[PDB]
Amino acid sequence: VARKERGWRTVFPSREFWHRLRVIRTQHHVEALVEHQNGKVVVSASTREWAIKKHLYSTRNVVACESIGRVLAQRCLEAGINFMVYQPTPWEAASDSMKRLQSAMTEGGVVLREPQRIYE
Amino acid sequence: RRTPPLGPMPNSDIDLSNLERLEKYRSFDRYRRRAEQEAQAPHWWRTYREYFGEKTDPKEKIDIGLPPPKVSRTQQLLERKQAIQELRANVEEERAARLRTASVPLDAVRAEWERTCGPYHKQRLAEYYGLYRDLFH
Amino acid sequence: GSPWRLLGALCLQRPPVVSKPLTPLQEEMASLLQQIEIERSLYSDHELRALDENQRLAKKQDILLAQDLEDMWEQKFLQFKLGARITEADEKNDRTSLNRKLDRNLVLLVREKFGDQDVWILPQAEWQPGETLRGTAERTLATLSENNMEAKFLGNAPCGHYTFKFPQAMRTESNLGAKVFFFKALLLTGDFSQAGNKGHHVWVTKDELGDYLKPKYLAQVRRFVSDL
Amino acid sequence: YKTKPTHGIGKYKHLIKANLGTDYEYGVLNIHLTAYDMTLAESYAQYVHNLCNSLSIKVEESYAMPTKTIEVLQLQDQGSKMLLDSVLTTHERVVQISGLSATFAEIFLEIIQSSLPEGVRLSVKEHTEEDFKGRFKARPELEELLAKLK
Amino acid sequence: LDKARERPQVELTFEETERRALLLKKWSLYKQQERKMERDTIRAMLEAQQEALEELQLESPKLHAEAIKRDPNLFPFEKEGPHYTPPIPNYQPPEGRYNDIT
Amino acid sequence: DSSRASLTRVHRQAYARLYPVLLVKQDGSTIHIRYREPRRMLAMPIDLDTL
RNA sequence: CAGAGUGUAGCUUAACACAAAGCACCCAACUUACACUUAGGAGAUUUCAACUUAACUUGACCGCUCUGACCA
Repeated sequence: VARKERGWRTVFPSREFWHRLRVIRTQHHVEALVEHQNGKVVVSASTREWAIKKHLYSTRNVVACESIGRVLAQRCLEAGINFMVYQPTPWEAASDSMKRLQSAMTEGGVVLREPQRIYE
Repeated sequence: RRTPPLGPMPNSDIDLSNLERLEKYRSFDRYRRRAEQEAQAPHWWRTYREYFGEKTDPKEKIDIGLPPPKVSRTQQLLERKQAIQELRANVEEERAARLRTASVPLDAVRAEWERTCGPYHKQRLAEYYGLYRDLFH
Repeated sequence: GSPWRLLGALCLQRPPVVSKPLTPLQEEMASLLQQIEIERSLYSDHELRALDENQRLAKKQDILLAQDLEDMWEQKFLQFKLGARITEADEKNDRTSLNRKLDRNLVLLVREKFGDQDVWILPQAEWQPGETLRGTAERTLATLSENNMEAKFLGNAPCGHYTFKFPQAMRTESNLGAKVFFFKALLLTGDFSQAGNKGHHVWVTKDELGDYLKPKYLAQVRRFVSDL
Repeated sequence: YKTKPTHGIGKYKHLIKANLGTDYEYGVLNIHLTAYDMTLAESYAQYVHNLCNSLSIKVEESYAMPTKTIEVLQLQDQGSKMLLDSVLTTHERVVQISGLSATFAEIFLEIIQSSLPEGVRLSVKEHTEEDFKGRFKARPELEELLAKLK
Repeated sequence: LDKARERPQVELTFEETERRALLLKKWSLYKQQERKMERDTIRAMLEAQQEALEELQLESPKLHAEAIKRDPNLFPFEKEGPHYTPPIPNYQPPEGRYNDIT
Repeated sequence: DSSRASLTRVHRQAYARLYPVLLVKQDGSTIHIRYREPRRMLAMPIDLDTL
């Protein structure tokens, strides 16, 4: 029943959500964030973290993206958040690493569609 | 009637005499990154975060926690770099990485995180849930 | 005018006429590229002819066969003789003849007697008013003894400099020291005569340039001389 | 708003653009590469383009011209008739650059001639008298030119 | 357009693919090193020419100006690629002629 | 470095197989090219007009 | 050879620690080519010690730039 920040139809991305998943793919590292719409960040999963560096061969490949997705899905399941949104550009959506991240989230149980607001 | 701006113009620093010499964005991702970095900066005009973003007291958030432990960054980095050196030397790990079929131990990574980066993530999550606001005032 | 004397020098350069020997890893590169070409290409007319001949012979009028043509072409190849990359100048380390080190670039050096001691330096010429440094370089090319050369000149700005001072012998108020400016050129064709070979000039590469050059002069020259 | 101090914050076309040869730099230059191996010719052309991008020199455009097919004819053994032997194709790749310093022109020429592969011929010259500039104008550019004219 | 000129596709073995991957990943480093060498050598040549030009400007403004002035002799230039073997000074090929087909 | 881009491949979707062959110029110099036929050694003739 | 100055792979007033970060840069894929995009790679705290986190404060050592010395 919480009101979503509707609008922003002329700009990208839309802000009509409660939780947003953001992926930052840098030259050396890959980060994933789950954050609220008001600005606060809920959970993080970054390749700079040692507990995954010690088992990750390379932080800038499909394996790294898959590991980040699985770890973030587990962290979100433990934190209690289940539903989010994903707003990628078409090219990064077609990118193979991101679709494997989506598969990792789905197998971990995170749903990337939020329930519609109950107005009445 | 014109009134001088109260602050620097957003594009005042960029020269325009040699705009053809200036390198362009040439891509949407670079423009998006620069745009979000700029939006994350304070401004002297009215902005969305002024009306909708939460306001925090200027005083620093007071800490009551246990004092941070000390650790030898040089030794830690040396051990980590030799560990990743042997990990990359392992050909089977490299072959799994190139075939995109390698898997990581979730229990091991979580157990190591609980000792390395667990406290800060838990503090951030509690702050997001607002416990530090309701209790402790 | 000024106590520093002005000399314009020329660095005569001949590029390799043949490509450098291929590194084994680059040979592997070529092998893989050709393998990909074979795997991804369509059948050529020669291979189509060979396949048709093989099928017709298996089932059973072409006098000449594809393999026969290949063998004849191989015989023509073994009959023909190619250019010898290794020459008598290479065998003798003839640092004066042009037919040494066809794989790598060569630089000219000349001998001058300064301070009762022969010094290996580039050809130089004093600068005169009303004449460009490239004009002085052309005059130095003419001053070179019994040489018939044609050199390609690129640009007008200097390619480097070397400054020296007199060793307290000729150091005067009017003549304190000197500076020389270097200009690069490309040799199309030409040669020196046979009258003076050992005592006049030598042609050497960047690696052994330091054997003849002073450390300071070499440090200045290596900034613009390359080994590509 | 115009009266408010934030006037003009929304302007964006002043950041967007609306040849004469100097006495120190060359206006327009053309590098033409001739080769009987089209793959090598285009590879060296793209290498030159990448080097130009690295050296931050403007490239007007890179294109190619139609291939000229020159057949090789040989004289037969013990005869006087000319018979076809092989067919050769001459591929030409042209790169048009602008804004090259005279001081840096020698450096660029030296590096390209040192990196020139086997069997490829380079020709770097002006190509300015034949610049008819007869190109098909796009709609927005032609409309802007018409607005300027009227 | 005919499919008779098409060839059967020979399957690649696992060791072959592994060797391909390793050679590619070392080719990347080899070409990076070559590009680094070219970058540093051109930077060194540019710095040397700049220092020579500034020394010339210090020596004499007039010679500096006439050196920085462009040259009209340049840019008819043509260069031909090196050959695999040196040319044969003694060689008389048979007679021939060329034709153009468009 | 002349060998900067001397080792390349054909960037075409449809083409016929080529072979490593040598072209001999007027002065005898040999250059590596690719030809449809397996003629390893080929030499250009001299022209009647250029006499 | 002496007197001053400097120190993170190319750059950075990056580095509170949880961590040596961002960008450019190199290769392959598309493209005549460029560019975008996708998929891959290489990387750095110059070295010793100081009650100790210490690339960060102090020394010695080491490596560079500038000026005097030497100077064809």
